Amino acid sequence: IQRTPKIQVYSRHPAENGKSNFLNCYVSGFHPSDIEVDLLKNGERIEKVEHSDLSFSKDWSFYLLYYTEFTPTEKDEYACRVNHVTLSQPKIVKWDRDM
Amino acid sequence: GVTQTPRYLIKTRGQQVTLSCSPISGHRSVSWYQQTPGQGLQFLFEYFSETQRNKGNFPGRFSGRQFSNSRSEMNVSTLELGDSALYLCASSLWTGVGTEAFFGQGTRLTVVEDLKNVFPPEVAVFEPAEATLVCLATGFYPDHVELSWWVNGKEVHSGVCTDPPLKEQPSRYALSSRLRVSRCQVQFYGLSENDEWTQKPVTQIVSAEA
Amino acid sequence: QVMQIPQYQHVQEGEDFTTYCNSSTTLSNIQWYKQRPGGHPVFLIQLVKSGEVKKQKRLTFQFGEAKKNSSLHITATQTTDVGTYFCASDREGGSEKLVFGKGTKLTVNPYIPDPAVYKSVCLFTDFDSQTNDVYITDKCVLDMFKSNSAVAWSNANAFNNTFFP
Amino acid sequence: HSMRYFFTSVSRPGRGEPRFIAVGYVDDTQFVRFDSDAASQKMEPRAPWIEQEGPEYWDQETRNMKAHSQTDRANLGTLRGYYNQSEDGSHTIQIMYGCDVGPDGRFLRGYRQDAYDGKDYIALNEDLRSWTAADMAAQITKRKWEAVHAAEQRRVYLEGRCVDGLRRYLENGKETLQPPKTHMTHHPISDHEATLRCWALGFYPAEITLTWQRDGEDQTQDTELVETRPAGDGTFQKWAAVVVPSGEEQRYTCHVQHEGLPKPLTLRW
Amino acid sequence: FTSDYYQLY
Repeated sequence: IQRTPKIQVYSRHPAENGKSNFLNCYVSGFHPSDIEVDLLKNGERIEKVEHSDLSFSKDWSFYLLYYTEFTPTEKDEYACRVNHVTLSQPKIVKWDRDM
Repeated sequence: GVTQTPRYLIKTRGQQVTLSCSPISGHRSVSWYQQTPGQGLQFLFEYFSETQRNKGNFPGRFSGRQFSNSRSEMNVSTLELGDSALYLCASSLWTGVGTEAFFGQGTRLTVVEDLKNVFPPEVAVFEPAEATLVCLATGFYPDHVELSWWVNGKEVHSGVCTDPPLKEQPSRYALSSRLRVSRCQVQFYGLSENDEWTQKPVTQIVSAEA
Repeated sequence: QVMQIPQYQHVQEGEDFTTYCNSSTTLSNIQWYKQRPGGHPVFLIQLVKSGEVKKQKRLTFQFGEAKKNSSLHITATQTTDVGTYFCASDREGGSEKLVFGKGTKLTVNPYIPDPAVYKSVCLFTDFDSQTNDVYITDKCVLDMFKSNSAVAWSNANAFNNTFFP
Repeated sequence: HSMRYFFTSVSRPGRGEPRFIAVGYVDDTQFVRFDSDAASQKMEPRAPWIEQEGPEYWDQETRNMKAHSQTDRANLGTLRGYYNQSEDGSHTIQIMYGCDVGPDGRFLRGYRQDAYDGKDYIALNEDLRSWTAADMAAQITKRKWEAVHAAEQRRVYLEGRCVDGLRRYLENGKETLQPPKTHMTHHPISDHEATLRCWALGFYPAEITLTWQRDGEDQTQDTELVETRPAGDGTFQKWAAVVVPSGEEQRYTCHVQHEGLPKPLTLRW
Repeated sequence: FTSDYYQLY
């Protein structure tokens, strides 16, 4: 069966300017795992997106964590894109500092 | 249902010696075992899908491989006197724990000191006086006999007494068998056509009529 | 590492070939191999950890209803039962696939006996079950059942170490 | 404490051999990873306390889940036969087995659950003597695994080798395997409504509970709760928000329930 | 510590 994910993009810590951090795009709740996840700096795909290791939950819904080193700044805007079989189109999710 | 060849290969020291195992149809795991009487069943190495998954405690001269059809072969290079063992193939339907590891008929390898030490067995069926018949296979080396006493062309097993054999000079062997009624045939699976002869103790199907 | 305690067990054709297979590191399965003399270890049955006992033919397998234990029992042993019965243990966590017990060489005695000792041949035949240059052959049985024929020969008394025609 | 082994076996219709991403999760911490598409084709360590294990252990594990990879290949073939599905589909066999222990290290409860294409194919019950099922293919697997007593051998693994390795990891991970920050941040929403977000960080394990209580009354309305999101280094993250009118910041609080907290903290920003 | 047992579907 095919199930849509519950994409969550966030950070390890509250967004603070001038210090190291990681975009945690915890891609979870999806199946099958044939997923393609990108984290977007101002709409630009990245290649420093070494993910977590693919594992599922009790309900068999896989979860992934794609994390990228960065520095939070107010000027640039960070996002995460996901491409699943259920998803007819890419679902970019904006990285909200508050949320 | 594991078919394993050769049965009684007798290549001398050194040599290469290739032993072939065909696991039961569908068994994708093959385990290799050496039955030295002094150490029992010793794990050589196990093959599962063309890969050495489990390896025993043996030198690098003990090497094997597995084919696409899950059939496995092993090679024993630079043989010394201590390798004259019944090499065994254990075919598991799947690798790892929890699978019935069936066993092949075995390869009774013998590392003879030199090819001349291999002799065919002198044979003598003896008359019943009593009605016991004695087929003394005499002066053969090694103990690769499959004497089964075809009285009229068929196996009997009514009386065999294939001695589980005595050594002439404790080292040529000699075997005795017994059969009772109200001819014999001793199979010395000896040298092969590959083995050269400098003096030939090939595999002889040697009998004695009574 | 499995410990098959009865390294060798010479019994008679009566009974009692318990070959308890002591072990630690609880065994996922035990398996049992009846290595006929001069032959390969024939697979008898694998005793998965269901506990209980299994009754293949007249033999009685027993896998301990607990961790790290096993056993086997022929009950009424016979001549065809002669062989080195082998343990095994896949034992999840072992690099070696099957760790084998050192075997249990089972030999039986027919319970037949008029001893008589007969190039030429000298044949010690039809002697008692307890009757434990010149070459002498170890006693062997004829499961026809008269059994216990021994051969001596060289180039009539023969076995200096009973009927002598 | 528990040790989870999650196995993913997404097949590929002609794109190569089935991917066998396999992971090890003792408690809520991943420590071993197997990737069938990895260059090393080895057991890459994923915890600082598992890198100390011997090369014999690593070879044993890598041979074991190479065998599990081929096992999942064969299982994919058998299931594709069972479900009568075409080879052109990318089918998934996701397998999880594990064992629970108490604080004393004694085995509590074993898990072995199997899912094909998302649906729960077959699982091991609490007794560890029999299996569950979902469809006729699960019935065939039931018959096969009860004819060879696969449940007994699996239970042996779980209450033997599983718990042995688990407790060994416990002596390996006293400092890591065994405390939310709860910032309580606020962001304006409207002149008449607002949302309060208490920001719990770096808590292990993931058995957190946030309720958003107001000194006696329970609220589940407008209390949207996100899933347990890990931070990346083995911990997890959690937060919740409530739709409330502005100016009543002191009236709403969230209660934190974590194993690592001596007392449940409550903030009233 | 990983299951050496592989039961087939």
